Amino acid sequence: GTTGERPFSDIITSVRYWVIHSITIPALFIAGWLFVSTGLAYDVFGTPRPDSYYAQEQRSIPLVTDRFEAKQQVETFLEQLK
Amino acid sequence: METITYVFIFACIIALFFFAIFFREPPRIT
Amino acid sequence: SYPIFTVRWVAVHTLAVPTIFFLGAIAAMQFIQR
Amino acid sequence: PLGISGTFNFMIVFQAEHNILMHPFHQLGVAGVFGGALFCAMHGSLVTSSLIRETTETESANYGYKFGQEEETYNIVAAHGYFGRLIFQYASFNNSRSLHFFLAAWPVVGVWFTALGISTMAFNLNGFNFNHSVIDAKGNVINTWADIINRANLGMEVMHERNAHNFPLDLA
Amino acid sequence: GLPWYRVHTVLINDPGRLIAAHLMHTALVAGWAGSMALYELATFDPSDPVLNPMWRQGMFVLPFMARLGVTGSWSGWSITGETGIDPGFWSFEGVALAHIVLSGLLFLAACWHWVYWDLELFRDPRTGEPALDLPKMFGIHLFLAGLLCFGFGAFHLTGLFGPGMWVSDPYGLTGSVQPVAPEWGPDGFNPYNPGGVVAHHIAAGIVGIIAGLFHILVRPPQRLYKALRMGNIETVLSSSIAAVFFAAFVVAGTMWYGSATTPIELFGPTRYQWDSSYFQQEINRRVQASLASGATLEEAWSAIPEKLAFYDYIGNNPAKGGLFRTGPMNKGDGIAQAWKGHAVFRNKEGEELFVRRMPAFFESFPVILTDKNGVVKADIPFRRAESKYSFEQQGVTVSFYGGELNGQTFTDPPTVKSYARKAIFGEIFEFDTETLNSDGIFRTSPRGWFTFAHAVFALLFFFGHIWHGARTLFRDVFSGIDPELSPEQVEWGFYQKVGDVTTRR
Amino acid sequence: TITPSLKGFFIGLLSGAVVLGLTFAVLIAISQIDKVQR
Amino acid sequence: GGRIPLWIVATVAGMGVIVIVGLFFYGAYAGLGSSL
Amino acid sequence: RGWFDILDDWLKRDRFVFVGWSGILLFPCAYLALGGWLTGTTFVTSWYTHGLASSYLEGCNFLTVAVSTPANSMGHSLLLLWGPEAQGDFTRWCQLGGLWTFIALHGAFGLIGFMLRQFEIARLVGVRPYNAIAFSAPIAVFVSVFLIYPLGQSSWFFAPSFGVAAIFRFLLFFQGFHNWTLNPFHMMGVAGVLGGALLCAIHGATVENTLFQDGEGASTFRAFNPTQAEETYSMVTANRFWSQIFGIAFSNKRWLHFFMLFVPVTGLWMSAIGVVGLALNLRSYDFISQEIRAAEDPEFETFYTKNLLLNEGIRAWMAPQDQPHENFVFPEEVLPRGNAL
Amino acid sequence: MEVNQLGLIATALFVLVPSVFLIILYVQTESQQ
Amino acid sequence: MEVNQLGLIATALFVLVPSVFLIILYVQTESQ
Amino acid sequence: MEPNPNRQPVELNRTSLYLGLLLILVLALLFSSYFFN
Amino acid sequence: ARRTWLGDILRPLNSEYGKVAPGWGTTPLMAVFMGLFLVFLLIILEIYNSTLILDGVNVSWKALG
Ligand code: CLA
Ligand code: CLA
Ligand code: CLA
Ligand code: CLA
Ligand code: CLA
Ligand SMILES: C=Cc1c(C)c2cc3nc(c4c5[nH]c(cc6nc(cc1[nH]2)C(C)=C6CC)c(C)c5C(=O)[C@@H]4C(=O)OC)[C@@H](CCC(=O)OC/C=C(\C)CCC[C@H](C)CCC[C@H](C)CCCC(C)C)[C@@H]3C
Ligand SMILES: CC1=C(/C=C/C(C)=C/C=C/C(C)=C/C=C/C=C(C)/C=C/C=C(C)/C=C/C2=C(C)CCCC2(C)C)C(C)(C)CCC1
Ligand SMILES: CC1=C(/C=C/C(C)=C/C=C/C(C)=C/C=C/C=C(C)/C=C/C=C(C)/C=C/C2=C(C)CCCC2(C)C)C(C)(C)CCC1
Ligand SMILES: CCCCCCCCCCCCCCCCCC(=O)O
Ligand code: OEX
Ligand SMILES: [Cl-]
Repeated sequence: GTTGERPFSDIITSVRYWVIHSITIPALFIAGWLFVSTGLAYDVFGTPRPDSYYAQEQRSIPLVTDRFEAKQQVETFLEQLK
Repeated sequence: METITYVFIFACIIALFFFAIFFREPPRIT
Repeated sequence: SYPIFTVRWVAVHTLAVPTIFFLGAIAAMQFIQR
Repeated sequence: PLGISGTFNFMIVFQAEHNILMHPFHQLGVAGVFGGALFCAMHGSLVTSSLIRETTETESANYGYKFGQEEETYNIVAAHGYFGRLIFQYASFNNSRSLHFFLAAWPVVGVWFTALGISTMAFNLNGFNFNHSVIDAKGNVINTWADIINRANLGMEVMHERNAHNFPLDLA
Repeated sequence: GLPWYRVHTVLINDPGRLIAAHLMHTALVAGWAGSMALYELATFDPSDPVLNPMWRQGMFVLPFMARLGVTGSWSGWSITGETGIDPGFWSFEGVALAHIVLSGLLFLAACWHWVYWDLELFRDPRTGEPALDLPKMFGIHLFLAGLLCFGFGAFHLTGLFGPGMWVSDPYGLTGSVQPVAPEWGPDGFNPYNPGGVVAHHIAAGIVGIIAGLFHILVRPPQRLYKALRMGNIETVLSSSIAAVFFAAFVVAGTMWYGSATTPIELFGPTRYQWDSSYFQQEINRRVQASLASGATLEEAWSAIPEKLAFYDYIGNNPAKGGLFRTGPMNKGDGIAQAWKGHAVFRNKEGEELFVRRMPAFFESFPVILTDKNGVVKADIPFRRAESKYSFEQQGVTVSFYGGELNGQTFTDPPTVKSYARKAIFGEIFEFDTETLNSDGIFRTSPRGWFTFAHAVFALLFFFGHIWHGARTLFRDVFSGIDPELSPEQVEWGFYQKVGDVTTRR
Repeated sequence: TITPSLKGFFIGLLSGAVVLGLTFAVLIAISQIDKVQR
Repeated sequence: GGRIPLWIVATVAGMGVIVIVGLFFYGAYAGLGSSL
Repeated sequence: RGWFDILDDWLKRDRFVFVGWSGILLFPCAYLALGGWLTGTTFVTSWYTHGLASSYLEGCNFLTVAVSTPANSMGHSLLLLWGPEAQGDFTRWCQLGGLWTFIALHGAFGLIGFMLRQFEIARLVGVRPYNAIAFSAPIAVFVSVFLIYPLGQSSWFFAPSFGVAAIFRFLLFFQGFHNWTLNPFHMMGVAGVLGGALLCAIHGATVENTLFQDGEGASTFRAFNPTQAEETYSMVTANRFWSQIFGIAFSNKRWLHFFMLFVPVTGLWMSAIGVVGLALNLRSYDFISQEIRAAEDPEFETFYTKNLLLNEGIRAWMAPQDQPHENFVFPEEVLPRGNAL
Repeated sequence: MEVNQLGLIATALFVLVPSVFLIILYVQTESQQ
Repeated sequence: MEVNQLGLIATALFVLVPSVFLIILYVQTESQ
Repeated sequence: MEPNPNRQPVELNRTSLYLGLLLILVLALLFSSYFFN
Repeated sequence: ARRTWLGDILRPLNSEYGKVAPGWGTTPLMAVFMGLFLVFLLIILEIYNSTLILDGVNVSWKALG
């Protein structure tokens, strides 16, 4: 029937459980929130901000067109915004 | 020739249906 | 006498911890303006 | 049309005129049919996996079942004990009645929805339209995979029944 | 009785009749090779290796005989186009004949082994039961394989005692059978280095000899014998199938991408050569070099060997075919006769215009003419009424350099359009469509047909690995699970360790 | 001579070894402590 | 043990989902991705 | 009583989530494939590989987010994090499409892991390994579509991207370019998937409507006991029903359930084969005899010629934005268009 | 229509060879019983 | 050689159909 | 020398005949159009 | 069973059916060669893939001259 772990319905109706997790769950929620609200998520992953898909008078896609220079090409495009 | 072939195959399938139904192995119990 | 830290405990939190964090990040996103 | 290529014509034009793929009732239809095939194979393989040895290796195992016998021919507890361990226990059925009801209900309900999809796209309540939903801080459009779908839809639209439209909107 | 899908299981415990069936299979396969070769010889036109090479004629085993050094017919011709050669006995025809004689000989041994199935060699001396010592057999066969692999590399490929193999230049112009020195350095793993192929067979040949010797003398560990069911011949079928589909994926890949062992004069170009304009770059490189040294436009392009120009043509791209478009490439666009010449388009202002080439993905493609910078300057419009770029409005002309139409210019719009439609395919050739009643639709080459077959067979053989592996590891419950399997062994908690009855709580 | 990608190769190769060895060390440790009773 | 009744845990978790997913549909009409 | 056996002891303990030796491969790889998808769809763009937005962070919804394929210019690069393209830079790795290979490759070894797990548990529990065998069809589909197909093409860029709408674009690409609906290997797959769902529904419905009365409640679910010997529904009455309704019925419970394995598994294998052909552009695109007639005879029209006009529209209207590395520029006058539209 | 002339024999053998194989096996099953 | 195209199928079936008849009759003779 | 002990009868029941003929006929019906092309 | 001249000569080679070396035997050594062969295939695969680039190894048709 069972393998000796504590049943879930016993865990989540327990006071100790909710004493820990009413802290851990909101804290994680706020952590992920801050991950975005600080702009850090943009910078870690390289995702364009709404103002940095194109340069002001550009309408070309900054498409990677080289395999081994591809890192340098992305960096070139990103300068053409600064 | 291709028309004849298509119809021929379809006709064989219809004949098979007839034998599959009325000349099946009868299911016998236990 | 049940254990607290199990393989089960790990499988659960291995998924639940990043999920809540990701849900927080995604909720912030609804307030981004262009 | 009552034909094989005619069917495909109907489904390409339906996509151009209704974006059926972005419609959730057709998505439930796919989940009804994909899941039905999944669970068909699952159920077939779990029962086949737990057949009780009744035969030798020179005979088809199918001769281990005689039509109208009273005893089950497989061991549902061994099949439950395999599948409960492949996933976890409470994700596996050991009530055979619940199980076969699940088998009946999943594809039937999925196919209800996809039939209701076609039936309601009949009155032009179409699939989700995210055409140009993402634009940048200046207002440039930022294409997504939905805009790429839209380019495909356009090429079906402009080409279909190529001699039949005199006015700029295909309203039906 | 046995189901139909199990008839051949009567051989599992019958080593002699198993040898008999393996002999029949080998006969049938040798017999196929000889039959296929004779059919290809009977249909092959050797008169133009430049525009009608074997790979345009749907030849499939001819390139494999040529690859290893068989290049000539008893009829006096060679695939390199040399005439009046004397290949000796190992002509195409004598290779075919040998396989047919081998097939006959294998058929007879198969009959003997079927009848005299009950040979004492196959009985275990202690128990009197049929038994094969598979671990030692492996060592024996591996040692043999290694000797053959070593000898193949050391004598055949080097030319020490053998012909060598097909080698060519990078553009497939000057190929021939040559001895090849081993490449022992790191470039010997370069798939485009033929010397690596030599080094591979010498090195791996020695390793197989050494490994074979180990497997003859050293018995398998008890743990592994039991784990891998090494007393069961179906474990060998399972692992053997795995090695074979592994091998089939590799040869599909190298056929498609190309390597030193799949040269383009025997199998045709690769699609990547079209993708990267490989031949067009070389041609342009050459024309520029001719122009630098004062040659005229006509002279620079006339110096372009027609064989190079024919590579720069999409109809030879193996990724332009279809599944049910059957036969040789010639059946589609025709038997190529002559390069028409390099078409050069110019508009009324005298600017040179460039036909946008068709990419392999597109069954059909519009006609768009660009300038050296990529700006559209002419096309063939679909809707006429608001067209800006028609040939008629832009005064597009076409002028030919080299080839059949060298020095000719055309200005009448419908003729200019006709050549622009051909220019999307690359270089323009005159084709004979009458002889074979060609229907005008692109077919794939033997490079394509081989890759398709072997990729498909590899995938299917993966399932065969899974099936026979399952059967080996689960032999004890093939016919059904234990009718006395009690519910405590599958219910949770009874045993600490799953299925281990010694760990009951 | 050791090019940048042969360098990354070894980087990739050491990391794999680390991840794999670390994994088996932990698994062997835990298995030693929490044995089955026979 | 079983202090917090299970129906109450279910109701509060339930509303917590409706709120988060509500927010996600609200954001389809506001801000990034709203066509506006 | 050495270390290998002690580890074996531990990996195979009966616990809430079974681990096994197969777990070593499966659980890291499954979690990483799944984490890569969730991570990419929440945070990572496709701007530099596709010119597309594709994460929640950029404004996409669940239907339009995707982990998109690498740029065409990557060829079939493994795109390892430490490889020459990303050169260990995580951010650039994300921007060049490294998460696509990450997910695809970890996903492939996870699928192996999962099938080894089905083998491992089947052996410990003592049953025949047919569930593992059946799962070969999902594996065949995955490798042929996500790996073999882009390997025959110019690059990974033309593989499916991991996203709802992205997969819809893949469906439509295959119609317009490959005429895949005309491919009899797809048609056999359609029959196996639709035949599977039929068999699933009709077998469930039948069992539930030939139940034996084994309790007194209007809920018939309670009246089953998993250790009972007796069949819980009448195969005899079910056989008579279908024989009289449809002409033929199953009479052998074992054949019935084998056929339920056989039908959808075979159909998926067949569709995998046709995709292998499409890796080479070996399409079932045309019927030659139809084209010869139509070319000579402008009054001749079938649903077959009508569908190729639709394909030709798809190709020309979608190719510029779907294949941006090709710099297709189609002036308005070259676009195929019927009247008015 | 201008169809592949070998389509006919391909189709005939494709039908005949495997059907004949099954008929042979069926009839000799009946004669055992 | 401009031979009759239906000659192949006529020859093929001429051999196959009566040959198969005899093989059917012979196998079910041996299995009883 | 004794006759071979490993020989076995083979069977195809009538239902398997019907199923296989249907499989072949339907395959022919599906593929025939591609053979004529 | 039938004895034959050739059978008598090959007999010793099919006479140790079932014989095993005890315990784990050479398994640890086998594992070492498996490991080397994997790295070896990795290198070969990544050279073909142009993920591993080596001096003097031009993975192109132009490595025929
Ligand atoms: C005396 C023997 C002999 C010789 C010299 C030839 C010679 C030839 N044959 Mg014939 N053939 C033979 C016997 C022979 N054949 C037999 C017995 C059969 C029946 C099976 C055939 C069936 C056959 C076919 C079907 C075909 C040929 C073809 C050919 C030609 C191409 C050979 C080639 O590409 O090989 C290809 C080489 C390989 C496939 C070898 C790969 C071996 C794998 C990689 C090793 C596998 C693992 C290994 C055991 C592990 C080793 C360990 C390592 C460490 C050492 C060549 C003229 C071709 C041709 O043109 O025919 C007209 C062709 O299509 N042959
Ligand atoms: C690996 C195998 C192989 C390969 C790659 C080739 C390659 C080639 N052959 Mg050769 N050939 C082979 C084996 C092979 N052959 C064999 C075994 C024979 C003896 C039958 C021949 C006899 C032969 C002749 C007589 C000729 C060729 C020709 C050719 C060329 C064109 C082929 C073509 O049109 O394909 C067409 C291929 C297809 C339409 C694919 C068929 C796909 C099948 C029907 C699907 C079946 C599905 C199945 C029923 C579903 C069941 C599954 C499930 C429901 C249970 C090409 C270079 C031709 C040529 O140009 O030669 C000069 C030619 O005239 N071949
Ligand atoms: C070296 C390869 C090899 C070998 C020696 C075997 C041998 C065997 N298989 Mg395995 N098998 C293989 C590859 C192999 N298989 C592959 C690649 C697959 C996946 C498709 C399978 C799938 C498979 C299954 C699913 C089953 C077997 C079974 C068997 C056994 C009985 C087969 C029989 O009597 O068929 C008799 C077959 C016929 C009378 C007709 C088959 C005709 C087919 C449909 C098409 C015709 C093929 C064509 C003429 C020639 C081949 C072309 C090409 C391969 C060269 C036998 C030990 C059976 C078994 O386990 O028994 C216990 C079984 O149930 N095999
Ligand atoms: C069993 C689990 C598993 C498996 C099968 C894989 C498999 C893979 N991963 Mg993943 N990975 C895993 C776990 C796993 N990973 C974990 C746990 C993490 C988190 C840390 C990651 C994080 C991760 C990242 C970040 C990336 C991968 C990548 C890859 C791919 C490249 C692997 C490679 O080249 O290794 C090479 C190494 C080996 C194969 C190890 C062999 C070592 C042998 C046994 C002997 C060597 C001896 C050693 C070197 C001696 C040291 C000498 C020293 C003292 C000098 C491959 C698909 C890459 C990818 O997906 O690219 C797209 C990638 O960028 N993985
Ligand atoms: C009547 C309509 C119909 C039907 C029934 C089908 C049926 C099918 N199509 Mg076809 N299709 C159709 C119309 C249809 N098609 C049309 C009109 C087109 C346009 C031309 C296409 C275009 C099309 C394409 C382009 C492709 C198909 C494919 C397929 C097959 C998909 C197999 C499958 O389940 O893959 C699902 C995927 C798998 C089974 C792979 C493994 C999945 C793993 C196990 C996922 C694990 C999930 C993991 C737990 C993480 C989950 C968490 C996450 C969700 C949050 C199947 C035969 C595919 C095919 O043939 O493949 C060979 C394919 O590539 N179809
Ligand atoms: C879209 C269709 C589809 C999906 C999603 C699906 C899913 C699944 N099928 C499974 C099983 C099966 N499938 C079977 C038959 C079939 N399955 C089919 C079609 C599908 N099957 C069809 C049509 C059949 C009929 C032949 C059988 C017979 C089984 C099983 O036994 C097994 C099961 O237990 O079912 C209950 C499960 C395997 C779990 C696993 O590997 O975990 C581990 C997870 C891993 C290793 C991660 C893989 C990651 C993938 C490959 C790449 C990344 C994917 C992204 C994370 C998400 C992308 C989403 C976007 C594309 C939208 C899983 C729930
Ligand atoms: C006896 C003898 C002899 C004779 C011999 C002979 C004469 C031989 C022959 C042989 C042969 C002549 C053989 C051949 C064979 C063939 C084959 C074996 C084939 C196969 C086929 C197949 C297999 C196919 C299949 C298919 C199809 C049909 C379709 C498509 C797909 C596929 C490919 C799958 C001599 C004189 C020497 C001497 C003494 C003894
Ligand atoms: C990639 C990578 C990595 C990894 C990572 C990971 C592993 C991650 C994870 C992550 C995660 C793991 C995530 C998660 C998330 C989650 C989410 C996001 C969820 C959501 C959900 C939802 C939203 C739902 C809802 C609903 C609905 C809607 C309806 C019905 C009901 C329900 C409630 C279900 C690493 C580090 C190695 C490094 C490299 C890279
Ligand atoms: C078989 C198991 C394989 C496990 C492999 C996991 C790989 C671990 C990730 C290591 C990432 C480090 C790469 C970043 C540093 C590269 C810097 C450089 O290229 O010089
Ligand atoms: O018909 Mn059939 O299709 Ca429904 O829209 Mn209007 O119309 Mn016609 O066009 Mn689009
Ligand atoms: Cl109108």
